[PDB]
Amino acid sequence: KVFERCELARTLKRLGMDGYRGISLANWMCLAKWESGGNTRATNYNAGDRSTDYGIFQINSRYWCNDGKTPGAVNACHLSCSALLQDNIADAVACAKRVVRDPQGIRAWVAWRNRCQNRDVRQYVQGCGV
Repeated sequence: KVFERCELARTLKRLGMDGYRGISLANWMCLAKWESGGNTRATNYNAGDRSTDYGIFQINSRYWCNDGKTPGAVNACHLSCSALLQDNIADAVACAKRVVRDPQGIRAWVAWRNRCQNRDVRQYVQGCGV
């Protein structure tokens, strides 16, 4: 599924992402936008370390989900990476919350650092009623 902007904002808000561990909804929106364009079936293979990024937040298989083919990987979210490719983003959100409970918080994703940190992210939620 490829989310429309405000549709995603409300979806994430209902799933409890607004202010989760101090992270605003606009920050999550900026993350999804830059990670996959709001595409839940997006995947990115990393030939360098044999891992794959899955779903709307492009969560990596080395540490977060199990895909069975990533060498010496772990599964901190306790999900099959397949769960991160569903149209329903509930499991992906559950895993994104798990990611940010670690020390780095939202900084876990480098794309957030590159395109969202210290930027005007208000534009992502304006007019969405969130």
